[PDB]
Amino acid sequence: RSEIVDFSVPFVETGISVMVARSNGTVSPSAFLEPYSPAVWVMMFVMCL
Amino acid sequence: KEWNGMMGELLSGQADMIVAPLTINNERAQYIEFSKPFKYQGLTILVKK
Repeated sequence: RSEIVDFSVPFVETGISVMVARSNGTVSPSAFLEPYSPAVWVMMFVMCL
Repeated sequence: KEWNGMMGELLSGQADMIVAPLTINNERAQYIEFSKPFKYQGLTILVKK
């Protein structure tokens, strides 16, 4: 089209894009059961002993 | 009279091509000729994480 005609400045962008449905409700990972830092758990064990 | 930077170099005659990340806007378009964009972008804010 640009070879036989003369276009202008593109006032809107386009292209071959991809549409993907968003994953509703991200699940907490397996390691989500540890809010305490690793040093936290170790210190608790040592105090218990 | 004052075209500071790489733009002055192209306009004065030192260089006849300005291959670089040069944004397309009205002021430059009035004086020099811009080819079709090779990358579409836009101003954005960068902040520290």
